Amino acid sequence: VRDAYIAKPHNCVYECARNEYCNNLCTKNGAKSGYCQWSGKYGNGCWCIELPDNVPIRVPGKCH
Ligand SMILES: [Cl-]
Repeated sequence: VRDAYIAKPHNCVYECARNEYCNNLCTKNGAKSGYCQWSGKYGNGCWCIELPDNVPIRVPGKCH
């Protein structure tokens, strides 16, 4: 497991406005939970706590 921004295709974060939406998105994807980060490494986007290692996360580079 790891803590990170889960990615929607293709290498883009999931933009957000509330913690509840991210918590729902993160746990649907196997996380322990999640919240909206407005000023993290990629800026705005859902951040997930203890996401399974196989689920796609945002990595350096481009979002298509
Ligand atoms: Cl890791």
